[PDB]
Amino acid sequence: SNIFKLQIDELLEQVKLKQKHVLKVEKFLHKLYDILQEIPDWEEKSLAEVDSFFKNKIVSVPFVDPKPIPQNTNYKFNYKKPDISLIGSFALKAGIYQPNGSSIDTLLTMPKELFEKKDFLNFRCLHKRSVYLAYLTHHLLILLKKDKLDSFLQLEYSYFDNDPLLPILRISCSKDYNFYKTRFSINLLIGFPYKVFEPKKLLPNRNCIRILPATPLYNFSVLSSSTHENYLKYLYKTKKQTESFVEATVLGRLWLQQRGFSSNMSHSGSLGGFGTFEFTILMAALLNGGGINSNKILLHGFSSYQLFKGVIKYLATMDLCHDGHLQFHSNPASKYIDEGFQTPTLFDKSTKVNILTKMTVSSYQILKEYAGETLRMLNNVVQDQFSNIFLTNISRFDNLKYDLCYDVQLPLGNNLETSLAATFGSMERVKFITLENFLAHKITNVARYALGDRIKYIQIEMVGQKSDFPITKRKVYSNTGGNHFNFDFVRVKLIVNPSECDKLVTKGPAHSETMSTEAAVFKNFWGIKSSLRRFKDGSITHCCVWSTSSSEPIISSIVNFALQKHVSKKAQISNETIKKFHNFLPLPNLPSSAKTSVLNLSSFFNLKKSFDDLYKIIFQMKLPLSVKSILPVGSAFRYTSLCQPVPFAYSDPDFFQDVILEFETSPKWPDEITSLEKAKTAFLLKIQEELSANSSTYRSFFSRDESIPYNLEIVTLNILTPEGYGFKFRVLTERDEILYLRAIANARNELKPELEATFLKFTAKYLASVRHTRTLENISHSYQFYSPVVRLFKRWLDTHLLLGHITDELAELIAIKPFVDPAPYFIPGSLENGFLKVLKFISQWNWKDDPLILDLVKPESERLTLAQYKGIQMNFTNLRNSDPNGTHLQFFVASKNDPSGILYSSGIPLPIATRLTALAKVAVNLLQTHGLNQQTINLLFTPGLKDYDFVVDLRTPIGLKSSCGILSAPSNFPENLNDLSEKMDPTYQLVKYLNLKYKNSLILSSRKYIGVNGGEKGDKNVITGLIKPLFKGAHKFRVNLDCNVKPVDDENVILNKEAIFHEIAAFGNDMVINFET
Amino acid sequence: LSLSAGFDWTASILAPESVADFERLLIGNPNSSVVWMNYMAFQLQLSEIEKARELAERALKTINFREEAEKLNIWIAMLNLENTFGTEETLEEVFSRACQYMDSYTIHTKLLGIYEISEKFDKAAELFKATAKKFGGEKVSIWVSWGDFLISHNEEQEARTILGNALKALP
Amino acid sequence: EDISAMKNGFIVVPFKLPDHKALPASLHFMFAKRHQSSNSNESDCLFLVNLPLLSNIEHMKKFVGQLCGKYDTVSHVEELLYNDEFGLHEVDLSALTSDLMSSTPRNTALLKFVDAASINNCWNALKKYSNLHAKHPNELFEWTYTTPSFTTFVNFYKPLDIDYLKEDIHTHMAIFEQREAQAQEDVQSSIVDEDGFTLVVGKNTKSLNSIRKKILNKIDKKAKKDFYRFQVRERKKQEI
Amino acid sequence: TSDDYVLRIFAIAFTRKQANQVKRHSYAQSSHIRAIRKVISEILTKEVQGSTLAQLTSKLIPEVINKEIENATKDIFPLQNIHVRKVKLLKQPKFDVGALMALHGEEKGKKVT
Ligand SMILES: Nc1ncnc2c1ncn2[C@@H]1O[C@H](COP(=O)(O)OP(=O)(O)OP(=O)(O)O)[C@@H](O)[C@H]1O
Ligand SMILES: [Mg+2]
Repeated sequence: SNIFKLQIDELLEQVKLKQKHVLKVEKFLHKLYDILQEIPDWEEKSLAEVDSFFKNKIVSVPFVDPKPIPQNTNYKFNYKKPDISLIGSFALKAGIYQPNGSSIDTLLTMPKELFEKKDFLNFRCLHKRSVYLAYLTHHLLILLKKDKLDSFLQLEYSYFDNDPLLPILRISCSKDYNFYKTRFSINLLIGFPYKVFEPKKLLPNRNCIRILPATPLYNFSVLSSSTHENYLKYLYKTKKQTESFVEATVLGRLWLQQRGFSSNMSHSGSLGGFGTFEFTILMAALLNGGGINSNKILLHGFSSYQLFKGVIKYLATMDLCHDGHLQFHSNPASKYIDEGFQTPTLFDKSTKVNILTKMTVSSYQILKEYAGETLRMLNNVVQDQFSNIFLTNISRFDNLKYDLCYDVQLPLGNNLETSLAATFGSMERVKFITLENFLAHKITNVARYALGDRIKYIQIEMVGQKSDFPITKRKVYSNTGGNHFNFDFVRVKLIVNPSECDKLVTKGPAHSETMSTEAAVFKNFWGIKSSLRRFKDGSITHCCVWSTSSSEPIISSIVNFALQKHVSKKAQISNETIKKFHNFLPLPNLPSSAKTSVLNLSSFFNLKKSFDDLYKIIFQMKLPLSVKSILPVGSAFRYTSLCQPVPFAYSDPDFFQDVILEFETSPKWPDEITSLEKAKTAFLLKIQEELSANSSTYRSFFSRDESIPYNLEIVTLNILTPEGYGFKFRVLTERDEILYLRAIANARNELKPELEATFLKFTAKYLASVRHTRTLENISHSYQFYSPVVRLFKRWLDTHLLLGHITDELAELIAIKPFVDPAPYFIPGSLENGFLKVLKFISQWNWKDDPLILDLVKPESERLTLAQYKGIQMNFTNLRNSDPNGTHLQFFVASKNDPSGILYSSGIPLPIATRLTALAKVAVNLLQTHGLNQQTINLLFTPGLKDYDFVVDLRTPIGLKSSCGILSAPSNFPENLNDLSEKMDPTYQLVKYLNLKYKNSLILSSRKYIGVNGGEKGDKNVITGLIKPLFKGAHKFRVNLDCNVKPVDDENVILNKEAIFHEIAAFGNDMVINFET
Repeated sequence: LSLSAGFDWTASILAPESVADFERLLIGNPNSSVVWMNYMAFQLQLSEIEKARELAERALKTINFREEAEKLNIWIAMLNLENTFGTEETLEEVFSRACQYMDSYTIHTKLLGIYEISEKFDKAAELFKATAKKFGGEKVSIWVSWGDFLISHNEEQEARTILGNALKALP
Repeated sequence: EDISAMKNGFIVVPFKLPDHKALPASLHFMFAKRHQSSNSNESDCLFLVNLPLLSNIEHMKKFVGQLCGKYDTVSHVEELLYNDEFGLHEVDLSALTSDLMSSTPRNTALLKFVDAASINNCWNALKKYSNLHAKHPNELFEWTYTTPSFTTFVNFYKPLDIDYLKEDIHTHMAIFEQREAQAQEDVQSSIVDEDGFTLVVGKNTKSLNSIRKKILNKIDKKAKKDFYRFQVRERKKQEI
Repeated sequence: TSDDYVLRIFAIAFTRKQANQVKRHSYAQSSHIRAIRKVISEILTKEVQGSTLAQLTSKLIPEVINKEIENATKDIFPLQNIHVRKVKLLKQPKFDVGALMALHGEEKGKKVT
């Protein structure tokens, strides 16, 4: 906790505004306040008279829509001096330094005498306010010219909290009174006096616009404008009572900003409505109660962390929209009512206002999940969470912050279609002041109803909406809008639910003799797509049926249909980003592959069943030792193999799934290492011999394995299952482990590190591998999208020639980071969302100074404890102490299955590691510069190939893409099993064998998966090289040089690049085609 | 177009006068004992004996195990390091550790020269007696090197005695 | 090209290289030196540096023969020692784990001859064969890069011969049981030193070597704080 | 288990007489019983911790566990009729439908009109 307190203080001082810039601003506004009092009074005017008065002036009255007409504007207008005042954060001295800039709110109270008691009807007051703002702007303009400040101050109108009904004047300073360096902008709020209109008549339920339907937004606009100083006085008291208020207020403001929240209006569509002011009020509501029993939830003695946590905990758990709300008094204890108003509510009974009218239900719902999300983080004790809570921005990319994004291009967008516009109607104008406010609600309702349980959180955003317009125009002007609609296009962002997202029916109400209300609306909503169906359960319910595709999710179809039917039949809904990513995933050559959803793992289940049949056979076979256990360890068993397994497609590298065979403990094993290997084979001979006789349908052959350095006697049995699958068998013996340890002990000291590497590979292949596949198999079930994203990620590595060195295991452990540690983001729920998060992590991950340690546990036992965690942390520090630069080891990936962390990341040359970081940085930078679009994503998946010193073009005789089961095909295994080679791609073994020879001089890389990344025929592959710096230059001749060189002088040689070209050319034989240097 | 990143070979994407310069040099020159010795000597000049020892262990591991000549330089530097700035115990530890890894007789020779250079003649005489007892029966050089030392220090009679012992032990 | 010898004594021995379609007079050079070592098996050898790819004895046999014809010298190459292209044979894991069945630079190998008359004859040719590049590079030899071993190495994905594998297991186990049987008797046979000390060998121990390895690998609680008059007296001293 | 299944196992074993034994009985001293009991507890703990419930039940059917116990306890005291007497399931994790389907190796209705 003490670490947290010091961290908080370090943050506060860093963001603390510099007091000199405070004085610079107070010097101005005080002088500005003199200007305002200079402004002369005015007499009563009619709308005709004021129109003439402003007819020729540069200033234009920014009237609110609908503009007053001569008939209804019989009431007059007049301007008097206001009661100037300063409100907002700067009043409470709780502001902070913002690089983008802050805002100084100055409230101008219109005198009461400029009102009638019934001015709160039919926009009467809003009109009176608009002109009064207009009169100030003109006279302020000339007086600004008189004092010669007009040189560096720019004047424009804008909307307060993006409220169209509340235009305001904004003062900003371009580059003595110049406050540009202060990065502040003054905003002149024209608010009404307190209690001018009976607040009872302005309650949300009532109506104030004659046309009856209620007008919560319009009611909020006037009533809030009349209550500004009151909330300043209320907040001011609390800051006195509790000494911890201000630093509590800043923290929330910091937290809110990172999550892309603000006090700006949300009904228009942008995410917001929960800003510092509301976060500030919500404490003052809690500091005077908060519970159902009205008991205090926050004490004035609470420190900064305690106040902050209480509010976050309050939002996370108690509900304010559907069931229950909080009411308090500014001027009486705060109490949580059970009854709910179905909208985010926080009354202020003293003032009869609802502070959360600007909050949308969709926005409010998301705010909880962030509240609930951090509250788990905040209670976390094992890992520090300060950096994630406060010092990380999730709102930079919507796609990282939202699983699926759809952009709907509405028709006729210089005014919107007449048909759609007629839907706006008079009634909804009263309910919804602007069309944008209305249309956002139309989209979210139908989008919310149609997707149903398929989604968790939905946001509808009016892209390209402005809020500030020049003084010469009355309302905002959009290039597409033409003053009609302040937006360009609407983007639908969704947080999908992986469990039910791919459900092929949308269930509905159950059938009954009389059509129920819930049943009726369902039939109306989906129309023809609606059908009444029966299942094999025996149930009869209305439901509509869709079709999966291996290109797009079912959601894409639903929203496309859903919007066009009700919103407008000319809408164009498109998500090309998601579609291309789905395509990049290899498509299996199985029946009905195109209709398979990427969340389907059925291809893997068939392989497991194929294993199970062989699994029974081995047990009942009689051997000198009983079979202790047969453990599958192959890639396809953990849903991480790149291309789905396909029957008989034996050209794929991952075709032969390894399986570990362990016999009962016996004391008779050979004591020597080679004899142990040959003992293990002898069983595989007997297993092979007996298997042939009892089940001649299967076929078998032997192959050597050389992964384990210097253990050259290991032999494996390959079993070819008639279902069309391959398995490799290897025997694990208890004596096997201790024989290595004996080898390290007896080795000379210089050689002990080398033997340790050999042991490291072994424990990676036999011992640790079993634990990995078990943990990754189970955990994948809760994280549905893990199998696709990790495969597509492995694809991405291969295109850039990295899977040759990055052991496949390291690929999974990196790819699972966004899932087990989603903070500050959400769990990936879509293929685009998951893959980028893997790239975002690698980009920002500093592997020399930060270790990566993962809690391979399902979502909330088997979590890491404090002692284990401090143990792994100590390992890294001990390691970096000996290896500060990280040359020998680059990636520290550890878990319970490997506390050491070096098992899955040893031997990677530093150049390759930097590339995975460098490429990740380049990728994310590209997304920031150019948004996710078809062109950008194509770049992500094409290899540069220019940085490598020399490029050798390599080609196979036959196209393998069919033989890899990759649908752009064999149906039985060849009779003579020697033929298996003739449809294989040996480049991966060529590179592996080359690297050893030129380990000290060259780093060669090649595409392991040729079928996927080898062109249309899957037969084009490339060997790219690199020369180490020492041998790039000339070197004196010595025996220990140990590299292929050419002479220049008596004791000088240079790398014989031309010779190395042949030796590469020798291996490929016919395969090598073209060389580049 | 394509995503392309320059191949970064000092992890930057993530004469020598500073730690950064020496560490930067070792990136491309892990097998050069001279760079390691220069970095070690830089720390010793900075009075960072504890750090200078720590670099020595890294040099012993980082240098390729085949580069015996480079390794021999590192161990010799450590022998000079402990002799000049260390105590008797730590020097013995490095010395005993040194004989474990490399040719045992050679390290006896190097520590013996180090004592003569440092003018620790009293310790130098003793280490001959240990060196000659272990290797005198096989190496004529130790006896000759002893006779040089005794003659150089004006002990002719002791040289005659050592020559008699040399004949007794040698084949 | 004018160079014929490195000043440290390594004679350059240039060759011409094959022609292949992918790369449309590229040369590969070897640096050789006479090797001197009292060890008999390493005697009569030629030390070599920067050997061509996958160079087995057969490749040399072609080369030494191609040298023999041009310079009418009789030289027979016996074998190629310490030829480990890929570092696969640095550490003999069999030797480390036990003594039974295994009693035991880079880019270089030792080239042994049958007799001294052969090696000096071959060396004198190597001096001549060096001079050619300065004068007549065109007659330089050609490394085939292809031999029966090369073909076997290339064919990575080849099933092993089940008939061969069974016979390898059979002889290997038959030897091991004999060695295991021979040792286990020696440990438990009443070993006696010359001075009448009987070694202590436990039951179930198998090899004298393991006994040696175990050896290499490998009052205060009974003292009473107050038993003698000085101890209590010392306790009396500290008590006051 | 590795699945967060908390389970209890009961293992039962009996002493036996050697081939050439002449004594009527084959009682084992308590020092052997506590030694054997310690080994049996270790083996059960090792297997279940290093396994899933689905994997664990795959161990029970061939009774490889009983064979492992016998070899471990062979040095201490010869035994017979070694069995896993019972397996109790105390607690279960949150139910995961996704796993349940995978262990067992969706479907459309028929238009009713
Ligand atoms: N939701 C709301 N309901 C009622 N009054 C509001 C609301 N939001 C703002 N106000 C009034 O507007 C004044 C200024 O609003 P604003 O949101 O800019 O305040 P702030 O907390 O100072 O902002 P900032 O985040 O820019 O520092 C507040 O002091 C309050 O008088
Ligand atoms: Mg503000």
